[PDB]
Amino acid sequence: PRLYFENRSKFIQDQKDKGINPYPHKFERTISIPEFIEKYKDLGNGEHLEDTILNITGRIMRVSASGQKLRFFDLVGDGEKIQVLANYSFHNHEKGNFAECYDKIRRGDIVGIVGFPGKSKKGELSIFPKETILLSACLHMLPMKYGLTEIRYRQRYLDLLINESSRHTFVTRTKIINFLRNFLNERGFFEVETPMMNLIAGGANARPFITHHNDLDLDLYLRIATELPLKMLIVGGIDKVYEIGKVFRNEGIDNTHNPEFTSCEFYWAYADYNDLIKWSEDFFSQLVYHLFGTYKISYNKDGPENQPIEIDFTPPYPKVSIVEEIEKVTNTILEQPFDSNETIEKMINIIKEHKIELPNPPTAAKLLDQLASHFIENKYNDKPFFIVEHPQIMSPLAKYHRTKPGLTERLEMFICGKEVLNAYTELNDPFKQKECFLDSAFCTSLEYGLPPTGGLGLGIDRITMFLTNKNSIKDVILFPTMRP
Amino acid sequence: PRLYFENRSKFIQDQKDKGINPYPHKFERTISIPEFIEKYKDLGNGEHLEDTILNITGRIMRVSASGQKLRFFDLVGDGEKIQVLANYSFHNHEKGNFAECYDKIRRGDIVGIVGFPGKSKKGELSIFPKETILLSACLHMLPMKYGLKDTEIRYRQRYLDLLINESSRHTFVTRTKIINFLRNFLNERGFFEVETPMMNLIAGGANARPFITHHNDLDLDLYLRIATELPLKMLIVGGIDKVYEIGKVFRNEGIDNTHNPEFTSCEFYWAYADYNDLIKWSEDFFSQLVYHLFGTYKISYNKDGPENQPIEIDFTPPYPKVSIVEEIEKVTNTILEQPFDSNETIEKMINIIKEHKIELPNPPTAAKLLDQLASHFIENKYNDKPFFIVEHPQIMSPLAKYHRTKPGLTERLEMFICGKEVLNAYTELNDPFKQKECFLDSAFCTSLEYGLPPTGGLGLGIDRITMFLTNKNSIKDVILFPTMRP
Ligand SMILES: C[C@H]1CCC[C@H](C[C@H]2Cc3cc(O)cc(O)c3C(=O)O2)O1
Ligand SMILES: C[C@H]1CCC[C@H](C[C@H]2Cc3cc(O)cc(O)c3C(=O)O2)O1
Ligand SMILES: N[C@@H](CCCC[NH3+])C(=O)O
Ligand SMILES: N[C@@H](CCCC[NH3+])C(=O)O
Repeated sequence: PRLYFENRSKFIQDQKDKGINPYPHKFERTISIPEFIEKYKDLGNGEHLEDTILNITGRIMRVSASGQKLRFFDLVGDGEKIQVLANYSFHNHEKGNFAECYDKIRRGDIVGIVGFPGKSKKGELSIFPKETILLSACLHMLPMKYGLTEIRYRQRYLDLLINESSRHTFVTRTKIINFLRNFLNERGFFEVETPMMNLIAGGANARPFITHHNDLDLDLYLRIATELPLKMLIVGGIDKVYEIGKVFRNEGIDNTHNPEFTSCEFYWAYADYNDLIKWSEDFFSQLVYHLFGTYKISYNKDGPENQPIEIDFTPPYPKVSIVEEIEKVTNTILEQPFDSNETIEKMINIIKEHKIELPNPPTAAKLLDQLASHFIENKYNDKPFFIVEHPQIMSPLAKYHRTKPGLTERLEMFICGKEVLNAYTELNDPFKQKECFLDSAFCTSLEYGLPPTGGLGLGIDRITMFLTNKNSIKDVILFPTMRP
Repeated sequence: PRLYFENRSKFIQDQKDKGINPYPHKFERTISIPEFIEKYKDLGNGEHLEDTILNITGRIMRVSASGQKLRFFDLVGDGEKIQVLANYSFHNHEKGNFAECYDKIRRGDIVGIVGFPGKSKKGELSIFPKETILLSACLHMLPMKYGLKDTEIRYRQRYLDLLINESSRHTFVTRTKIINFLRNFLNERGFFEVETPMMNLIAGGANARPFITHHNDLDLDLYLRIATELPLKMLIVGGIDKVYEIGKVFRNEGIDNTHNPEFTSCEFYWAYADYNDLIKWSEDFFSQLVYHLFGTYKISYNKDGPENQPIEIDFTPPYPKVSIVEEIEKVTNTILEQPFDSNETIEKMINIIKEHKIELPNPPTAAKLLDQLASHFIENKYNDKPFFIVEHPQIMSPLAKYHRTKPGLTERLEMFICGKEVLNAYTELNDPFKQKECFLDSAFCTSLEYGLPPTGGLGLGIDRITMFLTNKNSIKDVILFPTMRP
């Protein structure tokens, strides 16, 4: 263990003393492992192309029992593997002693090979080296397959080398974001970048990160959302605009919460709640189909040990009104204002009666949220669904519902009880922005005329979790935030 | 003045009291203004399509009347403009008094218009309103084009700059086109985009004061990344042989025409590539990028501002390479012997600075003295064409691999446009033993010990690049919301 590293450390030094460079600068390779497999997978068993010289690189992930002049290795690159069949007959003895050269090779070593393509008699696609150079050695002992804990998160490179599902998961993540970008781009949307650091931190309910700028001698807040600046751009005449980037929220960590996570928000001039619902249904249905050739996926809601559930992404999705639903599953009528002494105490009695835990503070919005979490947000697990028409007290930036007083034109989409999407008709009457009478800069922009707008936010990481069958957000983030 | 705002606000309340919503929820439009223009630009003079009804929205930018029966407006949307020609005879009198309705409209007002397309007698493409409704009023007096440029207003109220200045939209459209081109450029070449952490327990790899922040639940101080180099290399170790990231990095340093505390960088790492592959890539990219945008490899750039003479910048490859140490020796007619770390060579450089009246880097480390030299004697060598400064000394380049024939040096390359660095690339140091700073955190070092293949890496200053290709002299001009003092 500690000895292995010391030996390899010595070996590197010993090689240098012998004038050999264990870390050469440039090895010009002529073909990639995936390319190699594609161009030679259909060779006949035992067939050799001994005249076709190739330069190929990879990482040795398996060394076979040294035979009498016959050495076998597994070589991996870009998530694919071919066999290394070193044969004494084909060895270039000008470059060095056969057995001595390959006896040096250890598992994990990155090597560059000069050889020709062919299959073994058994029909295994292989590269036959005439020469093998060491490009970069592995000084530690790699875990065996199925051998790899918190190591996955702290040493992600080891996860990517050993666990095949790892590369697939993060490839899917990029495919997801790519798809999202093209989806918004194909429909006339314009991607921008707003500031990570601001004098204030809206628009969402979350404790911010605070940092300090030295030469300006200024205390800056890390953005918790992108909503405000993007809406100012709508005012600026960018009628379809969006941003895919990191946002920072200074709260608790768990399976669905990571301090910094990727979000996408777009704002869509002259669109509304109804446009937004249709968009959501269009996007998720098409996205899931694009990844799986079907609108149905399997997801292990209760973990890999328990039976998975099926999630049907076939549109349309159910819409559930938050207040009405709570009233219906409670046989109660929550009379407005929701923050009245009568209604608050009535919500509290529901929370005590049903054995639910009381929020703190016991504000109207907090109570409504807790009631929703218990009586609604798990109503459907077999398909996405929207909770809609949130009260204004929960939605300080959502435009008032056009027929339901006290409510707003807002929609959250849930997958297996987890919020992945938040959208509403943007409040654009500056007079109704009670806080403005938020950021001064934002408030002022409204006064110049925000047209009728629809805004939407996506939780990218959580969406990745569901489409990569993960129970934790740590599985869809390359370098999640870990306690040291 | 302020009386205008207060009157407008009062107007808003008065409309609310008379039973009308000055902020309606939804106006279902059927066509956009640019679509409108593209679909009827080839109409004939005086022609109408009076049975083709359209819903169209936009912002009123001009208001001219002619006898209380003809009202004229400029309607803009998506950076384009058409005329609004309101005629009493075409007006739908069931929706309200003609003169009254249009008397209420002010410059900046966003409106929804039900009407038909046509051209004026003079050939001005126009929407002919049968009905016009307020969607959202502008409560303030919108400045004219001379009320903005040039002030801080463009940087604090970017929305005003975007509405009134046509070039501003063009500028930020270009920025996005550039990032798109880069993403496609790398993606087409098999590169894999990823996201590495904004916050870490340490902050490498680069030479800059970091931002410091605190995580409350972990009870932990964290550093905003100054670069993305370390995590990406670790991913190379993970077998992601072509990886990259386009995002913000944070450097707590000084603010000027080429420095913003947060800025957008692109760093990629390319397994089994080296210094020469990097030079080729840089040349392929900038030439193709420039040509993609301009159909030519040559562009004009106002180095001294729009008031003074512009210069031409030829992005036709190849570009000049200049060895930093050898070049400094030539121009100063001195011989900087190694190690550069030595007191003797430090004394030489300090004297050259004294002799030439260059500001001393406090503190004057060898690396900073070298940089200050190259800055004063080399970095402005070429302005009419981009060029590389190469083969930086190892003491300037702790993560760059050593030069394979020139001792003390490394296989590194910085590219310059008008004396401003836009690119920093080099062959990566992959021998854990030669990274004596390991014997950056232990996470990165441990990873090198698992075998980093020979690799080339490169970093792009996206903002600065956007500056030169949008003809701007300040980075504040290519950032939507630049960092300002409150
Ligand atoms: C941008 C928003 C829209 C609603 C869904 C989703 C919620 C968001 C909240 C959130 C808070 C937090 O502290 C940590 C996190 O990882 C998340 C997240 O992933 O998802 O993204
Ligand atoms: C990623 C790097 C590679 C080299 C060029 C360029 C340099 C980088 C340095 C830098 C430092 C700083 O404090 C503020 C800034 O705005 C920049 C910048 O734009 O450019 O980008
Ligand atoms: N910024 C919101 C998402 C957009 C909601 C619609 N303006 C959030 O972080 O939840
Ligand atoms: N991290 C470097 C760019 C990459 C250099 C090559 N590894 C910088 O901030 O300039």
